[PDB]
Amino acid sequence: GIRMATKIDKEACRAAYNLVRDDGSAVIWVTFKYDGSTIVPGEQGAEYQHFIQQCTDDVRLFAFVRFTTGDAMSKRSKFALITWIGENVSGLQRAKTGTDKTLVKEVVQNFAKEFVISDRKELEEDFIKSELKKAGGANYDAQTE
Repeated sequence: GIRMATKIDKEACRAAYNLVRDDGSAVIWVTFKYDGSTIVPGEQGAEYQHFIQQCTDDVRLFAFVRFTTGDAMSKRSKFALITWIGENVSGLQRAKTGTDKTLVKEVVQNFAKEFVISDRKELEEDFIKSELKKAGGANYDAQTE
């Protein structure tokens, strides 16, 4: 039947993870694809304009992106596990995604939070910055200097 005996290609996914993890890697975004019963590496890049193009219709995709946030007297950086699920994909597939987030999360343990997107307007990095600030944390105080 269908038993919970799924996997991840930790070494192939670690390869792209290792790059995106570095603040000096020109590659800032990677995608994680699926095969047989495992998560696998996908495309990679440095510019998010091409990310927009790559979001397809019914296929469910995941991404790992290095994202700079956290405001202090020193830089901070994060990673955002993104899940693409269009409105066309039936819930039976979303059920896999719902029990597969744990799998890719075992690779992507080096992260800050995850995000879920289904529309191009929802995919745009501009409001995602402030959304990641809200979901991140904030402060507004400036004295004792």
